[PDB]
Amino acid sequence: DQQLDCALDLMRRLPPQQIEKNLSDLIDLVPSLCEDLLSSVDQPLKIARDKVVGKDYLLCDYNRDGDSYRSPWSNKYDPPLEDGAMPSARLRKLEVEANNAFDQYRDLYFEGGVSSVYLWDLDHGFAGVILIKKAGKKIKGCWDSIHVVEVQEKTAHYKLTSTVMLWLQTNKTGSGTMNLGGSLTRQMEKDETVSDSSPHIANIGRLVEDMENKIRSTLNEIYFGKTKDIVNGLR
Amino acid sequence: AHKQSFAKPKGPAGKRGIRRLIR
Amino acid sequence: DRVSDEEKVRIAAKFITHAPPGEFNEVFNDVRLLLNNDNLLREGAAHAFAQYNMDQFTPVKIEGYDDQVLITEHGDLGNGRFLDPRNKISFKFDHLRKEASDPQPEDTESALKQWRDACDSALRAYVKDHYPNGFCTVYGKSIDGQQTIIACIESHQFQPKNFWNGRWRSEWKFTITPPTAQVAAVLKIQVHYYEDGNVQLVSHKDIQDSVQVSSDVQTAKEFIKIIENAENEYQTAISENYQTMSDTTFKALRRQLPVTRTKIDWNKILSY
Repeated sequence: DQQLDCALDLMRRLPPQQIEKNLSDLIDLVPSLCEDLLSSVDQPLKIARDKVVGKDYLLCDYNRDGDSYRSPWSNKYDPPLEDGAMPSARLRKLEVEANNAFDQYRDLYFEGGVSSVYLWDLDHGFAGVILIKKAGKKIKGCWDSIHVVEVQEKTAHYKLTSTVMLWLQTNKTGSGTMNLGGSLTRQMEKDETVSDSSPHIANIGRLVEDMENKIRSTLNEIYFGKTKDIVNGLR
Repeated sequence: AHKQSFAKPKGPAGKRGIRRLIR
Repeated sequence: DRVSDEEKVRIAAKFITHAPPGEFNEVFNDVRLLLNNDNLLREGAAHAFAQYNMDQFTPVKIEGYDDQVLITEHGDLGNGRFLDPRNKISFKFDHLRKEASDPQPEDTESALKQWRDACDSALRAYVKDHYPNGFCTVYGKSIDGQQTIIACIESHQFQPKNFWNGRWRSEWKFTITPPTAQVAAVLKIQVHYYEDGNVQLVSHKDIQDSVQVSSDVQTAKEFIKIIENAENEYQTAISENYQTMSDTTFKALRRQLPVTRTKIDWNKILSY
């Protein structure tokens, strides 16, 4: 609808440093946009503590049932729920393997931070989300990844929709306060062999790795190339 | 790799509740 | 169930005052279609359109006068009129169309006017030399009994066809307490690039200085030298900080590659 397109255009122009308040203000203004707007625009990631297993995990709509959220470690909801939504047994095994795989992925590329993977069944395959958050007094920063993958088993076809939110801020004598904030979304597609050679997690991992490397380079070019050249064109 | 062009998959089936922001 | 008119206006004003430079019309149009109440938007949020133009140092051409004058809080004469202190006129300003009309003579004579004129003359040359298409406006006012010179500079580049816009603003306040003058300034940069996603740079720097005061012409020369040195330094520091941010903070958030300097062996990952 037109109001949704206007909301999405506003989110393209309002300061990305305030994504959460922007969305909240839009939903206050036009409450009927809430569902479609929140499914179209990812929000900054939030961290919770799994006190059962002793591990941090990331929150999103995909691991939410009512007002509880499911830990990928304990596979339990917080606050506990009677019969919350849970992956099938087959997918839970894949989900455990994927969280361990992406912990290693995250360590190797991010050298810290937190990651969570949630999977769910679809009629002809399954889908999943891969979440990664890394944070940085006078030098701060935050990287948030949200990767949504759709898998259609036939061989398998993978569809990946990836959002990265990146912001950096410095406060220094020479340059004063410098703040760079932004959000970028990309998509890619791929058919793959599925075997002990390239199981689903390896196929998904390569897809996510390729996407993040590509997005990182684009962010590098825009943040530290394009806006720098614009600044110098102003004076 | 390209700009948004196709739909995201549906979320987990049988989920209860509306989408909301986390604070 | 309905959103109160007060809240619709408050939220519209919030979006308007946070529009990127050069994108007022796009943000106004989005808001108009979300409100579906044109008279409420136009009357209720009128203060927000004026605040945006004054915050942004919006330059406007007055028919029949060289160059452009800046819309700022220092020029706000109330009732929708603004002061052009160089040409000694007031004018009506339409905050939605950003158009000036109805210029009228304004008596601006004062004991400070010679100083405002000397600073204005020196600043005009400075801006023409240092900016591609910059504009400036210099005010002279008594603020809590103290003679004050306020120098405002604006420079923007709008390229919506290539999906980016940027603006530089600086504001320099000289409180003259002879034989000295105290200097307080803020420099600001805003850039929006939105070809791919939505990226924005927002930067500002505060400046405090002192200066010896002599004659009006020689003091203006010193005021502009302070401006020139500080703005040159700020700009160079910005460009240098881009490299440093990438070398430190950016790499600390996510590496280009693992320490192996190759992409990941996923079979190695899964076999562990």
